[PDB]
Amino acid sequence: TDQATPNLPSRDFDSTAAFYERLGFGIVFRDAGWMILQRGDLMLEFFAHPGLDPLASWFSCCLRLDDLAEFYRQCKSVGIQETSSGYPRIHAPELQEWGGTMAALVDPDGTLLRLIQNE
Amino acid sequence: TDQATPNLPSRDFDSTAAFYERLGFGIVFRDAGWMILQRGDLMLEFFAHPGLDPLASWFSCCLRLDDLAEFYRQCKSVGIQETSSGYPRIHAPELQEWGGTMAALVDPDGTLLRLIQNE
Repeated sequence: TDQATPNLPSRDFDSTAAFYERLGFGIVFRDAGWMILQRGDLMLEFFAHPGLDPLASWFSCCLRLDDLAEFYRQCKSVGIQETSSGYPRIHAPELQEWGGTMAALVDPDGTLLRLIQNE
Repeated sequence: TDQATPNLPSRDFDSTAAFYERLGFGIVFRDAGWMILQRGDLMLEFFAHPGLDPLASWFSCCLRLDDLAEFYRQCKSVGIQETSSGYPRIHAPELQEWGGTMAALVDPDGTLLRLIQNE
């Protein structure tokens, strides 16, 4: 079926790939400049962006899930730090100003993945 | 169901919205700092990025469609230029180096939308 997937930057496909495999994602494809991961219907696509600054990055995306808790349980179990400085880190699910519950995830490359709880 | 959606920038929600509406997309949600457009199962999300350079931007995403042809018929019929310079523009479907047929669409902020045929 029709569907739009994001394109996120990676300073090293190996690390990226390694980091997402621990969450349930795997490799659907991997070229020298393009890699695709996937966990269930969640599919993310990366591209090489060597000249990127993880601290000045504005890249992000949403992961609207049916069970944010479970998925957050995993991020913790895989050892992602629950700090408020540096990357990668996670912030527990908090009721957002817009009425939705959303947890934050910052991948190895400073990309922000807004974890939202599907309604 | 669990999905992944892109986070694209928007120098002006009005101009953006206008642009996408012509492609069958319609607003699902609109706030002051966040907009969500939808079309069937496709769903993009936008954010305010006034200090963005449409020429130096690296933002993009994939629209894996069941009928790339028709979707491209819309982009054409609504007047999008098929040039190779300037934005917004489009590039006819070309068999990609990875064995897939993909057409390229660039919106008013220089964001690349890879129109790929679903296998």
